[PDB]
Amino acid sequence: IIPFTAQAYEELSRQFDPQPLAMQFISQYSPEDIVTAQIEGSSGALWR
Amino acid sequence: NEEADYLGVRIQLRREQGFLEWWVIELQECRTDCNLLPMVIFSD
Amino acid sequence: ISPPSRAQMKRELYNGTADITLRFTWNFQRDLAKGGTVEYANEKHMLALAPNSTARRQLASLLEGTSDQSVVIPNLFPKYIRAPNGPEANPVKQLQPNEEADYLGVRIQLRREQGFLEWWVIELQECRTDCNLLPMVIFSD
Repeated sequence: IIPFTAQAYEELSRQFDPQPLAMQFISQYSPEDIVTAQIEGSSGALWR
Repeated sequence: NEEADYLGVRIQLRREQGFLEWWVIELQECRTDCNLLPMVIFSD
Repeated sequence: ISPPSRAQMKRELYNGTADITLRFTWNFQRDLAKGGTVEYANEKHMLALAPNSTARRQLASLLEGTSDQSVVIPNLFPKYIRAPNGPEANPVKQLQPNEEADYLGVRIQLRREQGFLEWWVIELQECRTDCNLLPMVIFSD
């Protein structure tokens, strides 16, 4: 999990800047707020 | 769409009998997201 | 774990220069009938696994194929824990002065007895009956 930095936050906000409310969500949430969901995908845990 | 604008996800059961049923969560465009899917959580 | 994860986990212990997060979470779920807001008192006692250390080289061979490697985890089993009704399994300091080096010498043994039948016994550096029943203590509040 990566706590998004100020620069990272700017990136996300700019990605969704065209949509006002999309950018709003990101921008309103404080920097080091938006966290990165780097969920693991590899397995080994068998299907049961 | 938030159901059609999330992120294209794929699944791959890896039953390599040696069934050794594993389960990798890939992406429709898996680059390194078969082992590390990078989404985001706008936290509050 | 699997070829995209266990073979990678293997590799880490084999070579891969990384520090496996050995979070020894000591969750202590109590009750709520006698009180205990966040009864579950938990603390992830992490042991960053130094790339190919003595412990990780034992783990290399453990995950290679053999099941006879006593992985030395430097004193990391809290034998005295001042846990309260909050969510923290903080061990008593002074009870265990180093409290990371004064916990209790813990060992690990993967028992892959192909018949890989990968089991996992938590032994002790001085395992008498603590390979099946590790006796620590929780100073409860």
